[PDB]
Amino acid sequence: YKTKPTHGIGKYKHLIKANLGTDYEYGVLNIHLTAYDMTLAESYAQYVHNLCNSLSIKVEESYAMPTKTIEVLQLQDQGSKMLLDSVLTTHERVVQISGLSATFAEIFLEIIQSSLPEGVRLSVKEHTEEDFKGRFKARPELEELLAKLK
Amino acid sequence: LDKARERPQVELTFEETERRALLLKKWSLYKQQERKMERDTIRAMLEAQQEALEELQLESPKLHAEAIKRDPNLFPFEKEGPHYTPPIPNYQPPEGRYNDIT
Amino acid sequence: QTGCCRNLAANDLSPSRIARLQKILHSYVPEEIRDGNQVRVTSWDGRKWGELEGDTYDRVLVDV
Amino acid sequence: RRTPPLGPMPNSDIDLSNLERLEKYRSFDRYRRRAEQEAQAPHWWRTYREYFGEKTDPKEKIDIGLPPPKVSRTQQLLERKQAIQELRANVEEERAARLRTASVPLDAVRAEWERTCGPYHKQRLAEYYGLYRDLFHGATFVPRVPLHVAYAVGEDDLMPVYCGNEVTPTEAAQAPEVTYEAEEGSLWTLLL
Amino acid sequence: GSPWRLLGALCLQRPPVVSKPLTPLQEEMASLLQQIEIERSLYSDHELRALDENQRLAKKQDILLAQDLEDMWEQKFLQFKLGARITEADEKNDRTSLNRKLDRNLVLLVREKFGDQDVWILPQAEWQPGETLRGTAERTLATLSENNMEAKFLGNAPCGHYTFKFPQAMRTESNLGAKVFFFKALLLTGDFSQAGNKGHHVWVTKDELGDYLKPKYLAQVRRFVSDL
Amino acid sequence: DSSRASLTRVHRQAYARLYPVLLVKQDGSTIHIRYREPRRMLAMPIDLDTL
Amino acid sequence: VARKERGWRTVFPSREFWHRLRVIRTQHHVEALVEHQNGKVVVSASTREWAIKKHLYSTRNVVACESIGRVLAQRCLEAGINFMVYQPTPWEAASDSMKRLQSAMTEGGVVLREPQRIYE
RNA sequence: CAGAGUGUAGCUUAACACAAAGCACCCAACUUACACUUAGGAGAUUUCAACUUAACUUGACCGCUCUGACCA
Repeated sequence: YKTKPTHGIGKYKHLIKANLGTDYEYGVLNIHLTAYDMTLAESYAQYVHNLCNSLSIKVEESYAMPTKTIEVLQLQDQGSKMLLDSVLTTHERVVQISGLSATFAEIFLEIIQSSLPEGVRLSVKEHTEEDFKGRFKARPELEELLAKLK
Repeated sequence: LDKARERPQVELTFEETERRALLLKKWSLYKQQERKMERDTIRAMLEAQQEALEELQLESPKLHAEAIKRDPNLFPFEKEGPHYTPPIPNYQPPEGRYNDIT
Repeated sequence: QTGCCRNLAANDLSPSRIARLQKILHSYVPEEIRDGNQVRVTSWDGRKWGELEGDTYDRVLVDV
Repeated sequence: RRTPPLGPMPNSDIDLSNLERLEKYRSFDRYRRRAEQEAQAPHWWRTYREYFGEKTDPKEKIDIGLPPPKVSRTQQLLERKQAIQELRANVEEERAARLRTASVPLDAVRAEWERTCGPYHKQRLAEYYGLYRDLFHGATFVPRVPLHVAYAVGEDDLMPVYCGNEVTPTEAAQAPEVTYEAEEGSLWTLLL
Repeated sequence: GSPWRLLGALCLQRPPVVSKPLTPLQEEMASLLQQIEIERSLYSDHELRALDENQRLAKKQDILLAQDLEDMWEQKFLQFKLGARITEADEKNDRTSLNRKLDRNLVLLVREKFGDQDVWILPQAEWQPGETLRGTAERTLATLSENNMEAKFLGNAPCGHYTFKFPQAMRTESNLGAKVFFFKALLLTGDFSQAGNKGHHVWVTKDELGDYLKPKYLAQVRRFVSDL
Repeated sequence: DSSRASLTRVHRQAYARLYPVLLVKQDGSTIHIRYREPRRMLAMPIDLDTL
Repeated sequence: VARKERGWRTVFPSREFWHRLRVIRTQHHVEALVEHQNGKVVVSASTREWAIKKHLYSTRNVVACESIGRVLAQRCLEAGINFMVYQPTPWEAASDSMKRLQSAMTEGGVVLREPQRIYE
């Protein structure tokens, strides 16, 4: 009861959660992992995802990019017609992180590049300006947002 | 989806199963030390970095605020993985053509 | 029926019309597709969708 | 009208500032273990234990049993660690443990259990039946010397009595067999 | 002012060019991963090719067979020669060339003369007013003798600090000591010229870094230098 | 260390066999990747268009 | 004929029992508790005691869980406890170690279901 | 270099004795990945003594930290 000293003991929503990058922290980073081997690209992203959690770094999203198929054509022996030799598939994995301090950036960048396996490309770009963060919303999430406007 | 690509599953001998089983238990301890070294490596970098900043603040408070700011020129950062063999100083690749399929 | 939509947001202001939509989907579309968040049926003003969800959807069908 | 609480709030220690950078439970089992711990703690508000828990006196129940035996922890621990290493040295035990085919001998475990922590478990088990509550009005004692009582049923079968086991009066028509480990020259007193 | 001099040090490191050789335990696990992979994978297009030909040949228009095609690939591999993972510089123990120890990270050391004595330290430059502390570390590259290299600086905060005092000879109220701040960077491309190599600079790992650094100076450098 | 997460396997329920192969680049460098055929080495040729 | 503490339909676990088999498995040790509805513990069997630890290669494997049940089931008969309830989570029920612990109790003479209370 | 201080594997005011505990960590399966769960793995009292229980107390020994000396 409100008048009782034990009022508010059952309150729980204040313990439940309902981007801009400052001059001290990086806002949004997209870690692109390009490699022709699908197992190596998936594994390194898995290691980075585990590494970020261990260092108390929030991972916004872990997804993959569409595969880019590149045919390799080589000149025929004593001729002028290009013949098919091999087909290479380009696989890319993206790990998005947010909440990285400027000072800790040097340590984080050194750890990932040291652990980068052979044949895997590391590419981190500031894509906070791109935005386009269109994600499908659930009903309980959407209901609360409308109540704010109402 | 065709089942004609399926291969016969040859039965595994007890020695092979024993060898695999004992190999996985030793591999779990091997990976535990790599994380332990990596965990201490990060702490060693982090502890020295924080302590160096403390000394800089007393020496010069204005230089302390300049180092702790972000570096927009740092990103984007590109880095390639190592190779298996060093590049050949004198190598002429054969001629060819690339076609991309999307 | 196309099967090209992983997530759907079906909103009609009138709940009575919405109730008819649920029965039609239930009778025709098997429950497995509607089991998840793939089909989201809500009853709110369409004017809200211009602010609540900006740039979320690639294909929007508007039958005012 | 609001009254200030008589004590600390259950979730007052949690800081709401950096709510996003706080480790969550992420599982049902983790919350349940934390929930049980706080359910066993006293609170200034009305609780289930207040009305249904068995009331106990603030005075600690006195002990009228024999003094505990003197055991050197350092020497006792040294032998146990060596025995474990020898047990783990054998590859057959690991294979039996990995193939889930190993098992323990119940008789050997109980013989060691009866000497190490058997008296303590029996004392707790005796309290459940309210023997200390009735016989000694709450006073407790550790049964340091195990007692072996068994009734002779027929000419080859025996019905042991450990702690509260079901015994029919037909099996208890005659005096049972009473045995226990004791030193020479000591005097004892049996009671039923 | 203050009686402690500000010197902007630089920690140039060369990332490994080749992958580190696998340990004996890793070799067993890596071969195990391949063996598990085969037993849980279906027939490939080439493995089905061999089966079809064998059945047809057993009963009896494919010119090139599955087994014959594999032989051609093997012969071509033998004609191609792989690059040397162990370079001549490792054999010669020439710690001035970047070609040595491609598997491990390398740390640049330069020998400078202080008090009529040569001491190996990281490149450093005294801080100047109207300049960031990191900018002084970037100026160290320009002061290098005949260097054409591009370095990627990571962050702005210093990676370490080392403190020392004059041995009661140059100790003064105006000049009592100094504090060097270590800035780490990655060697993208380039190397020094051929004018002076041996007496100018060396490239050593963390394990062999103690030969040149002082016991007090070595302790502060091993903290921000990893050996993964 | 590049071997932090390099030793892995195909995490697929259904897939074709893959072999460890060498990919020679335009500078002579080589890397280990997986190819459908047991070709021990592959060399990427220099494109004529990019001149 | 003793009344069971019925209710608690909105919380887990339930309270409609006399004795409850509660299994606590930690990172290193596995403990099985048989306790009355009032909270008092009847009998216990854990891998922490030297009696069982000296016969177990690992105290955290399936063998340890099955071994605890075999030792506990023997002690339950000695204590006179023949019926008790087991209230696991859906994932614990599907676990292989808990299935063998249940088998050990049943093979030990203990029934994992309590008889219904007589009201009339 | 002494000067004080300090001491259970990462953490803990876990350790009455029945016992060196709990948590965190590591591998694999499941997951795009994380997480959950299941199935597994690695562990610690600085060392010796003191009438003995002594991880606990007293010094000794020993391992770290800290202020000056030493210092380019």
